[PDB]
Amino acid sequence: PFDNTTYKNLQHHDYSTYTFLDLNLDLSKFRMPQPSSGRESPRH
Amino acid sequence: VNNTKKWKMEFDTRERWENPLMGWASTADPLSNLVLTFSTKEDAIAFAEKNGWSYDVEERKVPKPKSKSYGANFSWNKRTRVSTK
Repeated sequence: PFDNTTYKNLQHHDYSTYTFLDLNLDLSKFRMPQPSSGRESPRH
Repeated sequence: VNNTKKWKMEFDTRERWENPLMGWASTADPLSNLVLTFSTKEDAIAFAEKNGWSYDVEERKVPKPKSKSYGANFSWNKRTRVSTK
């Protein structure tokens, strides 16, 4: 059934304060190992 | 750096004392304000030797050239990153 009348983006009515950061915490496992500069910080 | 361009001949400082009436800097050195301008070191040395002034010479201290890189402020692995800008 083709519909061009209803706004399908109703999910952002259900976003809380920590939604972005919990999505980041969920995506923390799918990611490649970060590159390293060879030192702990530019002050090390 | 326009005051580093020429050589200067001055003399040793002598005693400046307090005027008893006003507290002014009394001097007895006639050569306390004598500063001579020379283009090269050798002209000043020749003028000192011509007048019988015993002299000491300090060599011209130019700053050595630097290595400046604006991208060095934002390096990947070097300590030369700026922590802020």
